[PDB]
Amino acid sequence: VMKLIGSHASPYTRKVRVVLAEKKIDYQFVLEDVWNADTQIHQFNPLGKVPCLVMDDGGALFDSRVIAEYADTLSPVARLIPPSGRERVEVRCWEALADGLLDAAVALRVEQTQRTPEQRSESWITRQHHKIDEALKAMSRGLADRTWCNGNHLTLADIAVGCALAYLDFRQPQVDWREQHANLAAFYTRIEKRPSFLETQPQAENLYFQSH
Amino acid sequence: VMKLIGSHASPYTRKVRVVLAEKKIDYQFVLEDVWNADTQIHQFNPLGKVPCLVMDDGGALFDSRVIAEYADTLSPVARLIPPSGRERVEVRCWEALADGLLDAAVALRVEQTQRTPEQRSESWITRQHHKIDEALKAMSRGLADRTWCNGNHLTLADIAVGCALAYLDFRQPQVDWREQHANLAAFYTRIEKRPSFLETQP
Ligand SMILES: N[C@@H](CCC(=O)N[C@@H](CS)C(=O)NCC(=O)O)C(=O)O
Ligand SMILES: N[C@@H](CCC(=O)N[C@@H](CS)C(=O)NCC(=O)O)C(=O)O
Repeated sequence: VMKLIGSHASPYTRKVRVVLAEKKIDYQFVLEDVWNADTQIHQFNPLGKVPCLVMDDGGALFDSRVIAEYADTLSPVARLIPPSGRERVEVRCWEALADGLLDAAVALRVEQTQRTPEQRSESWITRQHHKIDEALKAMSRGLADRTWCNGNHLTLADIAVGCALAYLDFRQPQVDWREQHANLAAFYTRIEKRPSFLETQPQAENLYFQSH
Repeated sequence: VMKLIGSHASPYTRKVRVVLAEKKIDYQFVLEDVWNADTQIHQFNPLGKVPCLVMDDGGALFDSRVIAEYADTLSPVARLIPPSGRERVEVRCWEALADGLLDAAVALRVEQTQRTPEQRSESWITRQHHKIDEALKAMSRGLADRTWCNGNHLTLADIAVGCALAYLDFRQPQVDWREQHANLAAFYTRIEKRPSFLETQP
């Protein structure tokens, strides 16, 4: 059984976990804190980042885009990445847009946890918030009046966007993306109820589902 | 004619330019300084980053991985990304490894240019250097005694690795990766002679 190294908070890890659930691929979720000085992540991912997927023979796969792509090939349940042409490139670009929103939001989390108050840069903070604001505008423009980001069914584009919006709710709740973008609010209401999203909420890090 | 927005220094841009040269795809290179406060990059890329490809219809594509993949489908010259199977995943992972080395090296550049001396973190700098060191080790182990990263022909894996090693020469010239990794030194001596690399130096 493959092992996915990650954390409950990590939105790149969540993207992979959602893909694995949609694809009905069995895996073992292995919790790791990459920010701990005693982390073992570099024994598996040379970049020291999560998610990292480890196979039965010890082979390791990264990053989240590579893992998600690989996972779509492992099962016939759903087709999360179109095989070719225009729809595929669109789905890949949507994933990059969502991942870039995540890159900016995660940069903000790093500015909080990895810098002392005296080291923090207001210009860097502004820059990342500008990226989030503009990424949200593009997501709203791209989705328009449609049910899904691309074509007529859930793809990796929707999964990625869903994880990004959820990550804003979790770490950046002051960004009122729902008020700014009605179509994203509606989109998220539709995607958040999927079992794959319900089972992978970052808020599950607080151990709530271990209570009797 | 498609426009590629980027800079000469940007290694993610260079990866795309080498791909476009290898695919013999015609394009116009448009220079932009994304770090400048008055940059216009957000008109085309919501993420405010380069590279960004603007097609004839006005459609914008990003990031470098997406652009490289799209470019491979546009032209029948070379086969940079395998169609399926183990070979494709291997090539995608090689690109991620090289892009991750870039991410760390670019973070080190950003630490110096976007932060004042009082804002810089030595623990963060150490962390990014550790990633570069470990990425180089993984690239050396992955390549072993082979000529190409994957299969027996030029792929996006070779291109991405070449761009990463060259970016270390450019911005981290004190990192003596050749001494530590003879196979990467030999690899780079081969790849830097390709016209695609010769014409895209930072
Ligand atoms: N490009 C990566 C990004 C992964 C990433 O930055 N993950 C964070 C945790 S959410 C991390 O492991 N950072 C640790 C570090 O950079 O040292 C992906 O898409 O998987
Ligand atoms: N994931 C992107 C990274 C691109 C990137 O971060 N490029 C740098 C220039 S080398 C940039 O535009 N940084 C500007 C910013 O983050 O504001 C890719 O692979 O193309």
